[PDB]
Amino acid sequence: VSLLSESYNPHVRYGAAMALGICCAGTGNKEAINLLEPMTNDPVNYVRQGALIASALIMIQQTEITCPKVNQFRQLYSKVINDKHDDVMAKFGAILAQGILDAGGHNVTISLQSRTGHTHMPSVVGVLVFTQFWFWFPLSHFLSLAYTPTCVIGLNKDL
Amino acid sequence: MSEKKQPVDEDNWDDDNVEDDFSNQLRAELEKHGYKMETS
Amino acid sequence: GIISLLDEDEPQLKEFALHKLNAVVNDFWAEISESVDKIEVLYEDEGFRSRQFAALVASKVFYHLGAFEESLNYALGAGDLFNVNDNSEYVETIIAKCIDHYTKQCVENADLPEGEKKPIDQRLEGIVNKMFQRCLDDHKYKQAIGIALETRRLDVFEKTILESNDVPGMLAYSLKLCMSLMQNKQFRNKVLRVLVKIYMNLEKPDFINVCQCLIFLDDPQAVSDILEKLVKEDNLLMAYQICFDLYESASQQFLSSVIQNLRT
Amino acid sequence: YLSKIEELQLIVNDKSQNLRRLQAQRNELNAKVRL
Amino acid sequence: AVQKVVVHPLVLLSVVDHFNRIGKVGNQKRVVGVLLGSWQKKVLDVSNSFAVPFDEDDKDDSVWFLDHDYLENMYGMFKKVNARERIVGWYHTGPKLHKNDIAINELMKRYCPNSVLVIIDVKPKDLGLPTEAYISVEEVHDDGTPTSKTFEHVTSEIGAEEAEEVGVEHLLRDIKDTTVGTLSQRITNQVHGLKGLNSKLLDIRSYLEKVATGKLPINHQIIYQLQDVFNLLPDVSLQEFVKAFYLKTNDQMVVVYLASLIRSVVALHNLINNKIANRDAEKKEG
Amino acid sequence: DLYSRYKKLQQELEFLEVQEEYIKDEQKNLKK
Amino acid sequence: KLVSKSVFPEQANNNEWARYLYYTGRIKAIQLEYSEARRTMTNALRKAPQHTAVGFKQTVHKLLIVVELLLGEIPDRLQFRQPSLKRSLMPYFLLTQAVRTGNLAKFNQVLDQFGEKFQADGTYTLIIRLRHNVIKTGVRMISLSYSRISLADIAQKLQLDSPEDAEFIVAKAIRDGVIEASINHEKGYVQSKEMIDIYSTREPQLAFHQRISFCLDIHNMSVKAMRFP
Repeated sequence: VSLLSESYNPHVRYGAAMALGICCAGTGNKEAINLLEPMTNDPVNYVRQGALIASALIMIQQTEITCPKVNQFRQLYSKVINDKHDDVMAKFGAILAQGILDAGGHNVTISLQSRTGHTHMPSVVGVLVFTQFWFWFPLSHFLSLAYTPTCVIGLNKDL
Repeated sequence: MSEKKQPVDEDNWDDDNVEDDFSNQLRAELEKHGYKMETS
Repeated sequence: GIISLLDEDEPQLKEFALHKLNAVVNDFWAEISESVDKIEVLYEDEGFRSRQFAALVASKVFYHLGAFEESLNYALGAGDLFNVNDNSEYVETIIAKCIDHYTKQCVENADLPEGEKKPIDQRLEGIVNKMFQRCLDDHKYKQAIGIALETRRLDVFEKTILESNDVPGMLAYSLKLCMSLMQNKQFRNKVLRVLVKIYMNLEKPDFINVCQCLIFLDDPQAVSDILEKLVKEDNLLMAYQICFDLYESASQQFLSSVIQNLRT
Repeated sequence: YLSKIEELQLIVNDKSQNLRRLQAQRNELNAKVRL
Repeated sequence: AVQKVVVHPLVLLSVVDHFNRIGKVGNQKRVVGVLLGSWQKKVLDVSNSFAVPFDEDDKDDSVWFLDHDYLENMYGMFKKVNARERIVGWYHTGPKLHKNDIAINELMKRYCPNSVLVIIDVKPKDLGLPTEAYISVEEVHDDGTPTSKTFEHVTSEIGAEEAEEVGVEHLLRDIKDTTVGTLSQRITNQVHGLKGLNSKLLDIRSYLEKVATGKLPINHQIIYQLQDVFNLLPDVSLQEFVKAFYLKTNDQMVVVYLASLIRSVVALHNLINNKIANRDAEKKEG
Repeated sequence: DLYSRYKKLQQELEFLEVQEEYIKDEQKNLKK
Repeated sequence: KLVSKSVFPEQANNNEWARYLYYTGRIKAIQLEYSEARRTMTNALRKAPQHTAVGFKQTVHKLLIVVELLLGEIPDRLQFRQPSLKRSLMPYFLLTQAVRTGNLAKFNQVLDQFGEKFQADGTYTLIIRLRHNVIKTGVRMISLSYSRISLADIAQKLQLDSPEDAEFIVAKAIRDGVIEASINHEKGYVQSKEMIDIYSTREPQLAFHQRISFCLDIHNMSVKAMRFP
């Protein structure tokens, strides 16, 4: 998909950034961040929020000790919302990149392929219908079933 | 094997040898080998 | 000119030329290579009782000439002394290619439904059930499950899950790892249904196997049966894996089917 | 020792990483010539 | 004396949406219409036209409907937008003809020096040409009968006039200008070899069916006359073009000498700087 | 480790077969 | 190698392939071959790497052109001659001197004089066909010269003393295919021809298929040469 970053067009620059997102979500990849950093360095605004939203999808589930670019982007997205004269198609999903950045407050995560061995298909439904929410605003609202707790519960008796 | 003082250092061939075999010879010499006939 | 010393049509002078063959064949690899048709005459003649040796030095000079399918054909004609050797250059390579032909044969016939196969010729299977015994008696059944991978056939596979002493857990990660290299649904469900039963054939009942075949073989009737075991054996504390992986990782349609079949 | 042979012999065939390295380089080249 | 016209597919797209009219107004299958245009020369251009509400009885096929509410006042509109773009002829679909067509031509030959009938194509799958012209002809016979008027095959084409590709070549969205020598030649090989020799199979339909069931135009006046042109070179075993083989030495002379010397120059082209930039890229990498 | 030692390099063989096929197509577009 | 011809690597060492093709050049040379032998003498000769090892090309090239000594069409290697090789090519300079001279007492006099160095050569297939090479050089030269010579002209000039063995020379020259020389058959006395107005136009561009198909071979050697970095 790094070779797919060579695309001439903003739908495959942008959708390639989406491929970084939904492909490498819970991974601890720094090279994906290394790809997205020129993807927010691009005169197309919504591929810059391709880097905002997709980098929010790499910054799920993980902390600063996982990769040092977490807090860089935590302050950097508010930093680019400080620039008033950006596109609000660029900072369209910036607050959304904060919400994906703190989905749970890193308490929950994605389940595209559960630890059980089998996938978790309504999460897959949420992420795949989630995509083109310009075309339909409730596609943004559909990311309900895509989150599982990263917690520990010692149940012997149910109360 | 170049281990010595040295690392500072048929067309017309077989015919350059026969042509260097008759070096002062009479290969042609017309007015000589041709008109020794009627001189006597 | 060691083959022109064979105008006598009795095999007893071919024995003395063969006598020369076990000595100076490497110096005569030129010389033997024109003899090939007469070696063919040695293989076509059934009265030539050393035709096993004709296929031996046939596959030696074809091994040198780089014929390997014909080194396979006369590797088969070589007889029984073929497989028993432990040579590190010739015989382990031509049984590597012979058993390469066996495993591509078992892939080809594994793709060939209801027989009509190329038969096991009469000199196969020797180092299969010999070096396989070296690997059984190595007590490292990763090779022994290796052949079972290589055949796509649940005959040596069933014997290597009814196999001898080792952890049953060898199969267990392989439960995932056969899922790793799985190509078809054709024997995915077969291995997937026979390992959960070889664990039932094993004395200790496994719980991760039905945790896996509920989400890969999705049988709502076997989990009704071992759910009647969970009513029977009564321990809900060991029952967490199938009950709440059943709630966790099963499909909603399969949740409807499994609540249909499970209340019975 | 049986199939301990062919996988390093497939690592021989990782010249496609090198020939397709030149092709990937070339993709970047003419792709950014286009850009 | 008409070789070709210039065809704007604009009002052909009006034949497309009138082809959308006839699929939803009812029984009228064929799209028939009236062709506007201006005679400038043997070459002509068609810039506009109009498609007629027309009906045609299958019994007594010569029943026309060219309404003059639909003709005259619409010619006042079409005259009112432009004095230039007046009538030139008319059109209908189907490949062959219509028992009424000739009469439909003569309704508007009072309007034009040469009202042309250009039989059009709504569903192109053809082996030959697109829409093609038919001029006013009086060829009759060597007989001395009353004058024949059926309008004969007078060649035309689809000409392209002016810029107009701000729409069109933006709407290509697929096609490439091939630098010929890049398979376009074998496309022409399939179309002239295949699409020429199945027309040859139409010519064995001619010269077999006319032998079979063909009456008076079996050998009217052009069959033997163009069996001459067939007798350019039809000969038996191998046709023995003995002049053409050392004449072909004079031919392949040129192509192999140019390919020989010139492709050795191409050997300099590829080979030399291929090596230079090659080993610069190779050992200058270290 | 001959269980999956044999298999896994083929998974990383198919894909570069596909782009090995495909770079000619993209260069063919860059001619256009 | 006549049955197990699998002698073709990538030829990486680029001297191994050179002297190797020289060695099988000596092989096909000593079997029986002129043309293929001398052209891999030529190909291995032009693949001789440098002058960075003295003598190892010099003695091996003393052995290289021996089949060309057996052609009859050979020039004398004095620019190849190292002066350190000169004292060792003292038979050999004089050997090719005996080649181009048509003398017979010289032909057996050089062999007589340096049969020991010819044992150091150890390739006495030279002498079994070298007298044959004398008569083929004479018939090649004179048959190349004159259209209708008589066999008595060439014969009792080259000391043949009879017409019928000259007819055998013409017979085996036709059999070896040098000239289309017939005989005005009464008692000998060749009637014959040269061969010009033979052809010159299509026949070269027939060869240009191999020139330039050979060129496109080298073209794709440059494309695969471009595959390296």
